[PDB]
Amino acid sequence: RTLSRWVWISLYYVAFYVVMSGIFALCIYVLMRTIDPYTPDYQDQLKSPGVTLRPDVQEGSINCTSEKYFFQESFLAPNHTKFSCKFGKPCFIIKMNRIVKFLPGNSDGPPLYSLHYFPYYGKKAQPHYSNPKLLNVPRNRDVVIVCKILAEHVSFDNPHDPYEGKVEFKLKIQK
Amino acid sequence: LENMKKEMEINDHQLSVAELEQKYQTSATKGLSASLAAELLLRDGPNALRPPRGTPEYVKFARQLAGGLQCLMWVAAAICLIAFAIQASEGDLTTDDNLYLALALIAVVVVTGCFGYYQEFKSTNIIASFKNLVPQQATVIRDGDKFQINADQLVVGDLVEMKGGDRVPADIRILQAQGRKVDNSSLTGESEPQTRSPECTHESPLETRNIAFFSTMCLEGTAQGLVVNTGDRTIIGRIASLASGVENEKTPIAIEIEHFVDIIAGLAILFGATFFIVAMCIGYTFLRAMVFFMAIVVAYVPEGLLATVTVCLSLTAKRLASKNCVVKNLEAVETLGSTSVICSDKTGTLTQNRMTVSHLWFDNHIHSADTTEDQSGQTFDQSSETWRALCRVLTLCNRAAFKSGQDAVPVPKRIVIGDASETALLKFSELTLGNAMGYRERFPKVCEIPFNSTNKFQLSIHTLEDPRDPRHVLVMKGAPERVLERCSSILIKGQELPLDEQWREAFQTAYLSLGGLGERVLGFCQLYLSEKDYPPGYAFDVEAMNFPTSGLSFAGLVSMIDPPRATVPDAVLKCRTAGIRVIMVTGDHPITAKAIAASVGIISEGSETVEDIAARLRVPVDQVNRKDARACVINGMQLKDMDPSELVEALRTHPEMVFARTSPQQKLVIVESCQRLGAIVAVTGDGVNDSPALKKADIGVAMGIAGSDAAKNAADMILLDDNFASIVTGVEQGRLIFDNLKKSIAYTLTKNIPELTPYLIYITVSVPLPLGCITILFIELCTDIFPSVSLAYEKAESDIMHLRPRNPKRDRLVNEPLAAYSYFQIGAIQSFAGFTDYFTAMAQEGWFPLLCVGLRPQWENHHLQDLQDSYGQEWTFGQRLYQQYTCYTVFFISIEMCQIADVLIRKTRRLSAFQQGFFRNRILVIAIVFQVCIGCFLCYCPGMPNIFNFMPIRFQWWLVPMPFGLLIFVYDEIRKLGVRCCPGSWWDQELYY
Repeated sequence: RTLSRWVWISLYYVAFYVVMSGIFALCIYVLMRTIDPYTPDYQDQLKSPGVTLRPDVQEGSINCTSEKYFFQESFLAPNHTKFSCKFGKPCFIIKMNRIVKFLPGNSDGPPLYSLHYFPYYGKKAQPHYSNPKLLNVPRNRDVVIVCKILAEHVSFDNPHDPYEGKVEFKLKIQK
Repeated sequence: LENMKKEMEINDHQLSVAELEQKYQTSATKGLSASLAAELLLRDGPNALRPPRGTPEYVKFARQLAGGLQCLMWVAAAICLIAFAIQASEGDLTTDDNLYLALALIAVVVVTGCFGYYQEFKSTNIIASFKNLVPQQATVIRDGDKFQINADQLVVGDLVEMKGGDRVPADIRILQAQGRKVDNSSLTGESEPQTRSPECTHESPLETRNIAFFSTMCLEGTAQGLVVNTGDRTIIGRIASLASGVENEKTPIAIEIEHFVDIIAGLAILFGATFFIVAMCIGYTFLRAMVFFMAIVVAYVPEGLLATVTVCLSLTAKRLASKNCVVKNLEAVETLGSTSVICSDKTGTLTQNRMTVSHLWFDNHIHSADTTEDQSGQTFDQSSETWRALCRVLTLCNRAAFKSGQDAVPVPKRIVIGDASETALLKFSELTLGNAMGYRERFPKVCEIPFNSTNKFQLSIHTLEDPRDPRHVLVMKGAPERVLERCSSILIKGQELPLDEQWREAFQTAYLSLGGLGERVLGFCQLYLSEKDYPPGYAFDVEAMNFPTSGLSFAGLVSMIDPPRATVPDAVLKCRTAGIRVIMVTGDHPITAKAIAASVGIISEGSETVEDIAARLRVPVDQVNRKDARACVINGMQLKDMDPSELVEALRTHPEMVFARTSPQQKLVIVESCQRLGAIVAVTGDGVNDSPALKKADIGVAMGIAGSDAAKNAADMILLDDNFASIVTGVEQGRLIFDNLKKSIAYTLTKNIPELTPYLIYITVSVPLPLGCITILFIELCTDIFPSVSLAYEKAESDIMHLRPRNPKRDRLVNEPLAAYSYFQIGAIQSFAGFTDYFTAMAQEGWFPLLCVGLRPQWENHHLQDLQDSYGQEWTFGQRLYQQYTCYTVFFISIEMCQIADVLIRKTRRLSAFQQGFFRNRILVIAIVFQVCIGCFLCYCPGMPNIFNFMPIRFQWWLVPMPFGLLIFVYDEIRKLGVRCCPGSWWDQELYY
């Protein structure tokens, strides 16, 4: 219990926690310098793409057609922005998780992707890039529908990420 | 309850016999009537001891699960359980989290409990070896016919009869005897038989001939005396009731730990509730805010800790077991390092318990033999004519004999049938002279007149070996003044010469001096019987004197004494240096007690009591000032009379004290007096006399071999070895550890911070949880454990024996400056080292730190498969979770890396790593390697991603915390330096443990 010195304890922590937060910033700011503005050092986590859907739980650009991969160039700053392509029983839009320089490959239950988009350039390199109907005659029941994507580049992980390249959801239109 | 017993007893011994009879309502001759005996039992109730009340219920086990600490883990386990229950409001994950944790907790209570209990389950047992000393029947006279009855029946009033070889059944007034001698070691701690007689010898009842006491055994003779006192009334059974049912109480180490849980519960709770109120500002209701309070338990409570302290204690204890120092209790390992005062029993503790010769006066010169066991002194004189002729009488005029049992053991050490005095002489002559049997052989013993009490001298006539003489030699010994009256000449050197008046004093002179020593003195003379009066054949007539008794040749004087084990005087002086006070406490008489005190160094050379001063100074006793007399010696007879506030003052007043001729209660009183003082006392004792004391001491040490069963049961420790030295080792074994324990606390606690901060940042920042509850258990349970325990090997930064005893209240084991250091400074460096690794793994993945803030609700949201990273890529639930799980693993590693620095730093408080050597501790270096290898396992080895959610790391990931570990090493290294050398001021008085 300092009945003076607190003072000697105050000037202390202010220029030593100080010193310690100015070393810690020191190392963050070194680490941040060794990373690309345009691409991440390890893509591995993202390795196989997952599938996700909109089901909440364009001009500029270039007219395209269903075709082969459209390489844009290197992932670099000195061409401006890399030009992207264009495009009562609910509607579910599926989309393939972006991942930078990945080229997807392709060249009875109850009643109930075009290559030209890839590679995806990554947000710096392409701001307004856009990535790429159960009319059913059964109402009044809860259906389960699993939608999934196929390819050589796409893997599933039944045990883990059930999202990994697939969905699982439970519509229901009661009318 | 316990007080009355403390006072001495009050007696009837010079009441007359009839009078006693009329008190008790009993008949001297005929004794109690059977009728009256029975009625007197129901009134008094048996002559037996009350079943050692305090019957520790085997259920004790459960004393271990509780304590205070185990209580912080039980509270904590139960808090985890309540939170799981509170969860139960939904759909929750705690199926791996909260219920696992609260289980890990109680399981750590239980386990640590069982370890402690086990180890402890080895020592108890006192009242068991105390009533391994009880007669059985007895022979009372009732109606006027006698009859051995069950002891328990005896009452006050009845006539009892004891002969050689019995136990006094109860306290008794001696009405009739003779030659009856008794053994009263139980009271005095002194075995030499005492004479009983029907007249009161003295005022003190402990002193009179006429009372015989229970817990004593009648040595020889025969006698009858009226039961004054039965059961727990007897002098002794009071001493009995006054022990066993004694209450053990907390140790210091145990106290320092409960203080520690006090500072720990003081932060855990104050952050835990503060995490409530902050939470609540933010936008969490009673629901969530409460959750975090209790959530904040685990980070705070080192699970870690109880098991480290025990292993550390356990480990130290098996270094001491190797020292031939056994330790019954784990807590005992420290204690030692607090003992202020030691109350030591003399006989059989400080001393070997034995007897021997001292010196001889012959040739007009005083002679100093060697009294030591393994005979370390010098041979005093072998040359003289006088000496042999002395040696001759000592061996011949002597009825003693060594036991077969023996040729193996040395001569001092072997048992001898005979009286103490004559065994002394036999051993003396055995050791300097050669075999005695040889001599006795040689000079066959024709006729001898045994040592009468009358004559007060024993003589023998031997046929002289010299074949050329085989004439007759007369040898005698006995009271020095009785020998002299007995002589006309003196053998001074070789020849005789006329016991002038000058040598009548010189003698006179040696006699008085050797007396003073407190030594027993004998006189020796012999005579070459004139051949022409006693023919080769001649009868002598041990009957009546047909041979000469007077005008003999005075040979010389012999005395004796008693010394103490070997290590003791040294063992004593270390202690004092230790700055402990040593206090002798003996049943034994005052001359002896003081001479030993002087030998061992309890009393230091020309220290002085007031009666020594009065001598030199030629002056009375008053005009001495008591103050001057540092030392004291207080005879029990005087102790009785004083109030306990006169005891306390003696106790302040003198630095070297000797209480002699103390009774067991008195030994008890002293120890209590010392404790009123608030000092930690160790009683060291061997006998049944020392029982209460020992029972009373903070720590009661008993000599293993010599020690009565009774002291051993009474005692906490036992010196198997009898080795008094071990007591110093015992006192040291309770310092180093103390300091090294703080290092391991600092070490463990530090890690707590890198463990807490992620959770808080989680709730505050809204970022994905950086570190998980399972991750935490690997650090506390696993990785931290070797290195924590690792500290116990650390050595002394300074010569520890040099500093004073710690003031218990002032200098706690865990103080603010440790917390500050651990939490405020070091820790905090560790946290950042942790968080760094978190940003690096996420950043690498695509999630830059800026984008991390406020994410948790989307990131935890199980339904968005869609989560967009900084780059724009969408991640499923599971995929972004693997990433966060990888962070959890990295953070876990960060800490270990940082813990390497914390380990090195924590190896020394003041000293740099350079002077110390962080190097010579091999156990610590093993902890660094057996903690990394653990981390790497949790990370690498398959199965680990599903079971403990630990994911594999890239090589890069290891090195994230490395700037952080280095900075810690350095930061502390600089701090100490700067401590070392402003020792008075500021760094030292905030950070110095």
